[PDB]
Amino acid sequence: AREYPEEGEFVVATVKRIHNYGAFLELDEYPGKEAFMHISEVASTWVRNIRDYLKEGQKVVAKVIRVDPRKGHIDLSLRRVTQQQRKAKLQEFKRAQKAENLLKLAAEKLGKDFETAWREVWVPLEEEWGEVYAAFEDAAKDGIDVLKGHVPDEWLPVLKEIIDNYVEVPTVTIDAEFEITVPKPNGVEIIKEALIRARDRANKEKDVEVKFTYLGAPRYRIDITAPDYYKAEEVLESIAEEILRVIKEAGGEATLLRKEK
Repeated sequence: AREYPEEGEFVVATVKRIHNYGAFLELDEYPGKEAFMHISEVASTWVRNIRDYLKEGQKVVAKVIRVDPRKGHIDLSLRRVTQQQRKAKLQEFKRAQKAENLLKLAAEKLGKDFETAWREVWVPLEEEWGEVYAAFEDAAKDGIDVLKGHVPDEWLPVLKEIIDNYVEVPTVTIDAEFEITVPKPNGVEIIKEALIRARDRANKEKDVEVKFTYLGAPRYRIDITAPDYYKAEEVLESIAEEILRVIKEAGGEATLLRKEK
């Protein structure tokens, strides 16, 4: 967005130069702008050798204690940064970090310039959404189309490709419950056996997951998790017969619940 960090941001910076009184670091997320960190901010106790903390090229997440744009001076802090504070950022960095390697990986297949892209997407996105990666992610879930109109039509095709390959495959899920009853001194025994048989059986078709949660005789609810409703609805009907049949053979009556005709 604007040129310099915000009063208070937790930022990431490479240890450019360091000496007696402090360290000059370059903000890895603000092309070129360089900031300063006093020695009185390296630790919560006066330091003996700043060396024991900083080292040339070292990356770090600090807190913009005070800043003046008109001059280009950015004063940084290491003290005020609790473990949470830190990883909180180290995260979003690592995050947008990938969101980058993906956009860059987009200029290579679309055969364009880094800047001539980073200005037509990385910006439209990190503006419409708040985060590029998230947009890429949500594109991977809800479908590439979530980007149409928002970025050039000539992009999408390459993106879908990239996204799908490096990002991850989102999945659907559905609940359903049965009324399974088996009159016999070991009905449970089989019921369980029954579901467990059926379960482990379906669970094998990688990209599927079935889970039987008991919830009070004679109900048991199944939680199918395929990669898309098509699948899911079909995996339930599979576990339909599978159950009904098997408990019937053992003299029971298992039924699903949804018919309503």
